[PDB]
Amino acid sequence: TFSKVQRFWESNSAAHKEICAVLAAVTEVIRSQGGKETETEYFAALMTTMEAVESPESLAAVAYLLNLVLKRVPSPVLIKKFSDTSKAFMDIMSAQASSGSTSVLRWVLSCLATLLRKQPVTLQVYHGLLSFTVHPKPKIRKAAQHGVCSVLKGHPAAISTAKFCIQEIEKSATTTLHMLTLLKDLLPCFPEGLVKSCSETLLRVMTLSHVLVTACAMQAFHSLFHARPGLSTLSAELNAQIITALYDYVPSENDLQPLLAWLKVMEKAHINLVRLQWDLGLGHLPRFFGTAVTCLLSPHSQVLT
Amino acid sequence: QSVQVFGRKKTATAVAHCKRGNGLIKVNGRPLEMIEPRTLQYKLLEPVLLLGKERFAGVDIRVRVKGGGHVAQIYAIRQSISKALVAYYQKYVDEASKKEIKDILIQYDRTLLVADPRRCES
RNA sequence: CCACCCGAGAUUGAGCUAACAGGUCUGUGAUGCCCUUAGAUGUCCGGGGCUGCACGCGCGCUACACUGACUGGCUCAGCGUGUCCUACGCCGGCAGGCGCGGGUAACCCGUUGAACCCCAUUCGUGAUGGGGAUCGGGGAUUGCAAUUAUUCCCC
Repeated sequence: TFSKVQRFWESNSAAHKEICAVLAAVTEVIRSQGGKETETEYFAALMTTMEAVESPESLAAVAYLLNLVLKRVPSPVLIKKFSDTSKAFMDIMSAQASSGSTSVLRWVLSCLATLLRKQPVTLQVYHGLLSFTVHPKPKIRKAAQHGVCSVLKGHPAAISTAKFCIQEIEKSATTTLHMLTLLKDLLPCFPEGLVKSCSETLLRVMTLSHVLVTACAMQAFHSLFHARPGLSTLSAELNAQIITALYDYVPSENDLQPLLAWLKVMEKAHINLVRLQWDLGLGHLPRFFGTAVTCLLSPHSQVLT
Repeated sequence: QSVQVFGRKKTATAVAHCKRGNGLIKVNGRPLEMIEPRTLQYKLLEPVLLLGKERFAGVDIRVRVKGGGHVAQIYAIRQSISKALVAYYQKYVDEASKKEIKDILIQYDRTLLVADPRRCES
């Protein structure tokens, strides 16, 4: 059972739309390797091609097939030979990072994400996945971000990525948007102390006035308050601190891009204060209502509405 | 414990962040005497020379400037510094000092608080 | 607008292709004339020209400099673009070549690292180092082709 690598190797739009191609049938019947789904004998047999060969459109094709087949839960076998997969995949990772190809790295990162979602060295694999968010390629970076999001939402590994993201905030100006996307997609699944540290560091980057990073990190505020986090993830006193700390900017009066989402994020935050402890939420409400009544004086009808 | 204001001229926008300090006035990591049009230097010391260093004793102010040219950036710098001091004295100091400083600045010049509405037209 | 009470009736029957200037456009005549080895521009091939220059009438660019020219350093934009826009390294005096990546694009060019302007050096009122035309040599790209200089670089 071979030549599916040669099937995906051809890239012509006449053959992608066929039912026999990798679009539909590989997702259904190719997973049943030998009549039973699934066997990684294909995976273990393609070691001789994925080692010491750097030929394009064959490494990428087998990476695509591995990414498509790996999702059909061979979970005890995955737990058994996770060490072999991790070692083979990290040497492939180092070789491709030294070489500089995109498609092979993108799909091996995707199937690495599937592997880590299905399952000490696991922490090493997690940092191996995590290190390529600041990678400049938009296809590598988006795949790595989506993979980290799928791994975390599908947690003992939140501490490492929270500390990491804080750290490349602290060293770093165009990767700031990418790690702010990481915060927007990963803030709810953090513990309370790390939520506090990320919030403090996010106000430290609120000290700057670049419109993109400020807008996307207050969108990360919107993401964290939108999910209605639990008590262990966000406490009432920390939420009170970050709602009394966010009063210090109020862009101007009529900026109309951060003002609407601003009233949205204090809306969601005060909802969370009321949901956690209703009397304290009602106690912190009057300053919000006073500032809202003040910002009905804006010349823009959208702010008013 | 800190305030954040902006000041615009034509296209140049200078954002000023003010806090409890030790008497240092900083723009883009450079001292205010270290801005390359030294011919137009006394325009950007106008809050300091008008108001003295005595009331700038415990103020830390940072200004970051985007866009514009050179002269428009300088006017944005002085406008942003002045609005930062006014908002700081609004939020953390009494109101009499606010109206006194505003009266001095308005009787000196009008552009240093309110911005020129005119910009480049199509 | 819907449904219902009461009520005989909460709607049962009669009358009203033609008109347009509202738009706009290529069908009918056995239609009148004039032409038809005098092809209503006959197809193709090769080479030229469209730039040629005494002169008038006019749009523009560069200038006649000291509020300036040269050299070095400094620091600031926006409207827009791109599968030709280019990032990086090497070979290069310089135009440019070579190996490599991103971008079918608020992502990569690009924090668009712009020019005037500012600060220092030399010049010192003369066809001057202002001004650059016109010429003489070389080199490199674009393109089947640059000779009647396509363009750019260097004396």
